[PDB]
Parts: sequence; structure tokens; C-alpha cells
Amino acid sequence: HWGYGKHNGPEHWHKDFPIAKGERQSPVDIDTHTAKYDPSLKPLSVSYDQATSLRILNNGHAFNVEFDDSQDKAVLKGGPLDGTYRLIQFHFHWGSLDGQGSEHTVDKKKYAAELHLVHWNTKYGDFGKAVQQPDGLAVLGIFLKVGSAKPGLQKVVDVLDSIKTKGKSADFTNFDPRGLLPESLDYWTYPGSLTTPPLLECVTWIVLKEPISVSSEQVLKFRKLNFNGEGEPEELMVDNWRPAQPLKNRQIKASFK
Ligand SMILES: NS(=O)(=O)c1c(F)c(F)c(S(=O)(=O)CCO)c(N[C@H](c2ccccc2)[C@@H](O)c2ccccc2)c1F
Ligand SMILES: [Zn+2]
Repeated sequence: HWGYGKHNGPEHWHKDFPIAKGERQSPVDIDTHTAKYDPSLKPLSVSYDQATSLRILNNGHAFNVEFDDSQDKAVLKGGPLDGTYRLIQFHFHWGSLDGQGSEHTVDKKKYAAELHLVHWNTKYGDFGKAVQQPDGLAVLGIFLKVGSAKPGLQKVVDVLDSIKTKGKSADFTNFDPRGLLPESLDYWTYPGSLTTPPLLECVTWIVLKEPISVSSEQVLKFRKLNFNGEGEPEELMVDNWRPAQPLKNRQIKASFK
């Protein structure tokens, strides 16, 4: 039922998922002056050299690229994390215009889009068990601004015409997610939640300070996707972001300054 429109969007999600009004909901505005530099935070370790992508799917909310996570390959650790987290999928959130689209904001600034690389804690054995845990997931968030093209994105962009509508999927092998990272791994971190139903409070968020640049043409291709299925009226997949939620009790920590 849920989606991103007037009658089913963010302001409605609490009826099916009352945690929507919980104490550790995401995204949030990152007030960069209030974030605490934490000298005890470790550099983030991103090891994606053996990542194995499997498919790409239009799920009617966004598109996912899912990875084979049955071996110890693409892993996030260090930073604020205890233990090892395995990459399972990435997706994006983006706007109808370049001035909105991100879920997190930085001093109220919205970016054109936001990339989420979703990892589960290997101590829980699989992602379905990990989402039931308060430290089950680590999501790496990367802002996108419009400027110069991101060459590492173009393989994604060029397959989107094959998954235009809800339910469509394709083969999507040998995609290297290292091509979506910025130069710097400096980050903010805080405890939060999934930003889509079921909104589980299971995520350690790690948001990189440095955005990647993508071209205007690359993001225009995201905006040609459809929310609807094949043979329903066409509704462009745009503005699939949840707005910032109350920070409540929480402290955002910075790895830098
Ligand atoms: N922004 S976010 O990172 O919070 C987020 C999304 F915004 C998002 F769009 C997805 S999605 O799979 O692309 C479509 C909505 O379910 C998921 N996918 C969930 C997921 C995938 C892999 C491992 C854990 C969670 C979703 O598929 C899910 C939710 C709850 C329980 C199992 C799986 C997601 F986690
Ligand atoms: Zn997301």
C-alpha cells in the first residue's frame, strides 16, 4: 500500500508502521556545527574488490542492485562498527528536480540524490535476522550532486530502460561498486532506521561528507523510471525520499575535524 504520494507517502506510514514515530528514525538533518568530532572513531574500511553483483530490479519504490552475499567478500568494517558487515544491495533516492532528492540533509541542504549501500552484520547470519537487531545493518550513504558525469555509474544508467516499470528485473553481473565512491571516506555516523517501511530501528548510519558528482543526463535517466507496473497509468519514479525526521535523544559523530 505504502509509497511516496499524497495518500500513501511518508506522512501516512505510521498507520501501518507505528515505529515511524519512534526514537531512532532516519533520515535526519546533519547539523555539521553540532556534530561531535570523535577522535576514537576509526577510519572506515570498505573492501569491495571481490563484490559480485547479481541482478537489478525495479521494486516500484526504487531500483535495487542485489549482490551475492553468501561469502565473505564485499565488507564494511571499522569506522563506528564492531565486527563485519556484508554488502547485500544498493539503491538510490532522488528528486523530480536537482534541488531535492536526498534523504539526509547537511545544514538543511538537500542533494539531488542519495546512494545507500546496505550491509548486514555477519554475527546474525543473514539479512532477515539482522534487521531484527539494533546493530543489524550498516548503511553507507553517499550524496549525489549534479555536475560532471560519474563514469562508474554509467553501467547502471544504461540498464534502466530494461527495468522501466515495477516488477521488472534483469541480469546485472560484474558491476563494481568502488566506482560509486568519492575520494574521501570522512563521515558522520548516528544510530537510526530503515528509511522505508517497515522502518526498523536496526541501522548504524555512516554518511560520507564528500558527495559524488553525476551528470544532468545521468539523473534524468533515473527520472524516466516508473512507480507503476507495465500496463497501469504512467507515474514517473521521482521524489522517492523520506524527509528528515526528529533527532530526539541522539548524537551525530564526525570522523573528521
Ligand atoms: N533506505 S534504506 O536503506 O533504509 C532501504 C530503502 F530505501 C529501500 F528502497 C529498500 S528497497 O529494497 O530498494 C525497496 C523498499 O523495500 C531497502 N531494502 C531493505 C533491505 C534490503 C537488504 C537488507 C536489509 C533491508 C528491504 O528489502 C527489507 C526491509 C525489511 C526486511 C527485509 C528487507 C532499504 F533497506
Ligand atoms: Zn535508502
